[PDB]
Amino acid sequence: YVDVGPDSVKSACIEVDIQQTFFDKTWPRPIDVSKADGIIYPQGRTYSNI
Amino acid sequence: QTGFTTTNEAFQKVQDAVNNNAQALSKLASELSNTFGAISASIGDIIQRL
Amino acid sequence: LSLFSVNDFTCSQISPAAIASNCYSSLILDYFSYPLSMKSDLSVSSAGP
Amino acid sequence: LSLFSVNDFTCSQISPAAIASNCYSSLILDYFSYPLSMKSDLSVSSAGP
Amino acid sequence: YKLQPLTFLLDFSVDGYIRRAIDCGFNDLSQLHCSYESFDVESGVYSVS
Amino acid sequence: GRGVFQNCTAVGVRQQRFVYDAYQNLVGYYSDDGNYYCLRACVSVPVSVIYDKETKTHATLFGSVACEHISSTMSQYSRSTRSMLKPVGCVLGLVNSSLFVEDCKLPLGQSLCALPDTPSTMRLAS
Amino acid sequence: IIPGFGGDFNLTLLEPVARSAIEDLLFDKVTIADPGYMQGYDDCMQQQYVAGYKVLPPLMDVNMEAAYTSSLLGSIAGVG
Repeated sequence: YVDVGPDSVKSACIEVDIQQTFFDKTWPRPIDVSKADGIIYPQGRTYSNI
Repeated sequence: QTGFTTTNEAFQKVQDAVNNNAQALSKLASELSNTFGAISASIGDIIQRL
Repeated sequence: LSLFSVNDFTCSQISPAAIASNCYSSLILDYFSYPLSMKSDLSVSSAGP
Repeated sequence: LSLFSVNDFTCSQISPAAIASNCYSSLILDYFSYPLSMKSDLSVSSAGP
Repeated sequence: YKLQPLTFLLDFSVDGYIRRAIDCGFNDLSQLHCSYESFDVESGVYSVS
Repeated sequence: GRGVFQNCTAVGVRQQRFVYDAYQNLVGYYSDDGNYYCLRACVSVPVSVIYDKETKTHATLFGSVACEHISSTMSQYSRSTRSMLKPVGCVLGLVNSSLFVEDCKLPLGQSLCALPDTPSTMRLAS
Repeated sequence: IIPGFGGDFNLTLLEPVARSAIEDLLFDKVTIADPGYMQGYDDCMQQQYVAGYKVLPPLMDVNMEAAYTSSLLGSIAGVG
């Protein structure tokens, strides 16, 4: 049910070069509960100062 | 007269008595209610949902 | 309900009358083909597989 | 189960999956000829002749 | 970061945003905060499971 | 749910239309879509039966204050004796019993409040 | 009760006239959990107790209670 964009027409796909070592950079960012990182709001209701 | 705060153990005992009556009365009844209700837990949805 | 005659109506955890007039967060509807022979087999929970 | 095709399989007070794969101290089984037309009589809740 | 079913003590401000939260399983202190339902608990020695 | 709305300061994220307070009971914030309006729980008046067996006279009592707002045989209050109901100086309640309370009277009597004392002859001793 | 009680024995328990200052201080210092006497229902309409339990009145006025303390304060010297 594809719509809007025409598909199945392309001469070729671009060549891709993969280097894992360059991508291997360490920048740790741990979840913090105090900062409420990645915490979904309760879908049921909003709350006051409680 | 100057010291009637946390330093005075007897004053803390008066606060404990006031806290005990309130927790045993308003807090206990409200928390116990809603706990035993599977659905609405207050009106009970007698005609609303049952 | 008027549009389709209901061969079997069973409502669980909700009143049959209540579903028509209750106000709630979202409505979920499902449709599938069911045999009359397996109408008895179909249940919210059943010993039968 | 493979030897005889089963018209119905019902387990009471035990899961069908559990009856196939559970540890039981003793197994007692009864085999007899029972007509398909009369299946209502053999029910613990019912009191058929 | 993967999501796991967890019980979290949640602090809601007057604005209603969740400024602070407690994991409740990360360490003994988080479990103590959940027990009293308060971010700050009285100083003392508390038994843990 | 029964609710009373009065102007209050806006609170909550506004993503959800309902604010709750640690219970199934609802604060009912923003009851009006246009402006924030805090909801109120159902409000009722308690009734206490003051009865003397020998006198065979019965009286009606209310809690904390009844003089300022509540009135006798009020339409708003549905249940009194569950059939029919049953004007005095403000005290612990608007007693149906009248006569009022004299400043000085015998201390001994039926228990009631800090100052009101219940006699038999309906009377309200102090 | 006399404003001068002791010879340089400054006594602050004097009642200002009932509600002695030391008694007032402890009541103020302790949380005012229940200001709902004499105004409970109006307060219920301004911000009768939830559903069921209804707090009953003390049965002694803080003035009569102060009068009992006043009698004790006067009696101190005579029994002494």
